[PDB]
Amino acid sequence: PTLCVTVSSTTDVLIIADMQVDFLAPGGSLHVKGGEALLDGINAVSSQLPFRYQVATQDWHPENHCSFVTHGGPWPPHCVQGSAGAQLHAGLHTQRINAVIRKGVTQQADSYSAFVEDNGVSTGLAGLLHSIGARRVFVCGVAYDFCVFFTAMDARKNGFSVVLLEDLTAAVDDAAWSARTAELKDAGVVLLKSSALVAE
Amino acid sequence: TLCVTVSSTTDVLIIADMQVDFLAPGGSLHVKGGEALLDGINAVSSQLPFRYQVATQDWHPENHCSFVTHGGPWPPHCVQGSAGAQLHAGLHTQRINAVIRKGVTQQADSYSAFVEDNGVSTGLAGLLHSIGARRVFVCGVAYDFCVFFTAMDARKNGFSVVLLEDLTAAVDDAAWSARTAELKDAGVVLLKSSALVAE
Ligand SMILES: O=C(O)c1cccnc1
Ligand SMILES: O=C(O)c1cccnc1
Ligand SMILES: [Cl-]
Ligand SMILES: [Zn+2]
Ligand SMILES: [Zn+2]
Repeated sequence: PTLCVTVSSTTDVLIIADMQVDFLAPGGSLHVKGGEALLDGINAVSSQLPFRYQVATQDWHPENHCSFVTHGGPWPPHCVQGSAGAQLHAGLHTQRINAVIRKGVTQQADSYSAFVEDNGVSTGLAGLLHSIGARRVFVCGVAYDFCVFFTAMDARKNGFSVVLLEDLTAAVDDAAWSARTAELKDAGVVLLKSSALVAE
Repeated sequence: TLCVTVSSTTDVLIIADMQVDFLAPGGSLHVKGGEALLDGINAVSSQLPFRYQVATQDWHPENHCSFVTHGGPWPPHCVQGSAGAQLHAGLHTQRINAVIRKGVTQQADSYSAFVEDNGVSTGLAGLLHSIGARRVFVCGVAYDFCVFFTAMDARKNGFSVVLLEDLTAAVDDAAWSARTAELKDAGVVLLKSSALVAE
C-alpha cells in the first residue's frame, strides 16, 4: 500500500470501545450513526491479526446515574446495568477478547475513559496492560468524540503509543471531528486506516 | 463468632467461572451443587462494598488441548462464543467491574485466573495491584481446579486470600481433603460468607 504497520504478539494491544446495543442498534437510546457498519471491519481486525491482548469496553450505568437527563445530565438513559441495551452487540465477535472492562459504574460520576472511573480511581486497565508488556495500543469503536477520544488520550497519559484505527470509529457529533482530531494529533496519537496493518 | 470486615479500598472479590456449562442442565461439564451457589454470590456481590469485583470465564477454542477429543481430561466445554461459555443468566453482573477470560489459546490450559499453563499472564495480577487490592475473596467453581489455583496464584503474587468455602462446589468431592490442606498452609483463610460485614 502506502505504509505497513506490523502487529506484534508481544507488544501490541487492541481496545474495542463501547460496541454495545444502545449505541449501535436502530432502536436504542444513544444510536451512533454508522455504528453497526464498523462491526464488519472490527471483527476482521480482532480476527486476523495477532495482538498480544484484546480488551472490549462497556458503558455500564446504574438506573439513576448522574449523566441522565432525568438527573440533570446530557444524555438519555443508556447502558443501564443488565439492561439489553448495555449488552455487547450480537454482531461483535468476542472470541479473541481477553477482557471486558466496565466504566461509569458509580451513580455520582461519569467516565468516558477506559482507564479512570470514579474521579481519581483507576479501572486497573493501565496497570494490567503495562503488567503484560504492552507498549503500543490500537483503538477502534465508539464514540469517536467520547470513549475513543478519552481512552486514547489517557493511554498517552499513561505512557503507551497510541494508534487510532481511523476507519473503524464513529461519532455522536460530526461537528466535533475537527476539534477532536487536532487534539489527538497534537497529543501525539497517530491516526491510521486499518488496511495498513499486517501480522508478524 | 469471628468476623471479617470488607474494605472499599483494599478488598476485591473474584467470582470463578459461573458459566452455563458448569452450572446449567444440559451443560457439558456439570459441577454438582454449582447452581445452588447463585443465591449467596449474588448476596455477597450486592451487599458488600468491595473495591472491585471480577468474573472469570473459561474461554476455550473448539479444538482445545484440554478436551478429551484432543487427548485432554474434559468434554468439550466453554467454547468461545457458545451458549455454554456464557456466564449463567442468574448471576447478577451489576457490580462486576471486569470480566477476565482464560484458557484462551489452543496449545495451553489455565485453571488459574492469573497465569496460563505456559507462564503467560492474564493481566489479572497487574489489574488488582493497579487498583490497590491487598486481599482477594474467592468464590465459585471449581473448588478443586479454578478456585484452588487462583487462590494459590493470588498467594504467589502477594495478596491475602479469603476463600468463601460455602460459595464453592467441586467437580470431585473426594479431592476436597487434599486441596484444603494445601490451601491451609498456603496461608489461605477459609471462611463462611456470613462472616463478612461492611464498614
Ligand atoms: O462513548 C462514550 O464514552 C459515551 C457516550 C455517551 C454516553 N456514554 C458513554
Ligand atoms: O475449574 C475449572 O476452571 C475448569 C475445570 C475443568 C475444565 N475447565 C476449567
Ligand atoms: Cl511498525
Ligand atoms: Zn454513558
Ligand atoms: Zn477448561
